[PDB]
Amino acid sequence: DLDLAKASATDQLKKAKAEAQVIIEQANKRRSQILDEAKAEAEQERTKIVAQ
Amino acid sequence: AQAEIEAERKRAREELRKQVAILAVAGAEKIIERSVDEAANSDIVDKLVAE
Repeated sequence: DLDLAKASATDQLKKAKAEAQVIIEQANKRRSQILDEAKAEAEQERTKIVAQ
Repeated sequence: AQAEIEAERKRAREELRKQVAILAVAGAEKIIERSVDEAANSDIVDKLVAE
């Protein structure tokens, strides 16, 4: 059980780290989405302002 | 976007100014051609021969 506790500690560490990685890649994606929305709003704003 | 609109405003203003420049100077040319007198040509030449 001592070596099983060793393996448990290591597996728990790596599971927590791979669980954090999905939170991060999620933030990166949200970012990529919201910046695209901002760029598109800016583009349409330019179109209307220049047409005026 | 506003900077680009300012650039186009510059363009249009300069173009209008250049058209009025051409026509204004052509009108000045025709005026000087029709309205002239020997007492003025002699004055111009007498200003030239000064130097």
